[PDB]
Amino acid sequence: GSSGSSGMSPFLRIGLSNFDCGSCQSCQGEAVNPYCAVLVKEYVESENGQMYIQKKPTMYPPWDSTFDAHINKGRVMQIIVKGKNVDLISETTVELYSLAERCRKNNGKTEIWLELKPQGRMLMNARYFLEMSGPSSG
Repeated sequence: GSSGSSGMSPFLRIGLSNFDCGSCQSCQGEAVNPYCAVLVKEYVESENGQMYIQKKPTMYPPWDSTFDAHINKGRVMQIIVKGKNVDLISETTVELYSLAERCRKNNGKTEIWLELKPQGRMLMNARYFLEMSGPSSG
């Protein structure tokens, strides 16, 4: 209702749920305990051109839950599904900066369906939020 731009860094709250890895066999009852890796890079350009360095280490968000994300500028997010007896299940590209904008377009939060390749798919619900006090890039 009441907007305001005093000087706070807004953060994004993305939540992943209903992950489908294309079931093939339904004759077993074990827990692989898989986990997705959320890589966070930064936007930077050198004399060579444009590049992306992973300042933040690998992240491990919960399952079927929502996690908080830091917003700076041209930030990106990489979701890679990992597990056991496997080297790579799938991957997908996502924007941390642009996403923050898409949400607003939906008068709050926007619903996007990620497309993991070569196989796999999930729902990405990013919500808009505002902080009270955060760091400042000088």
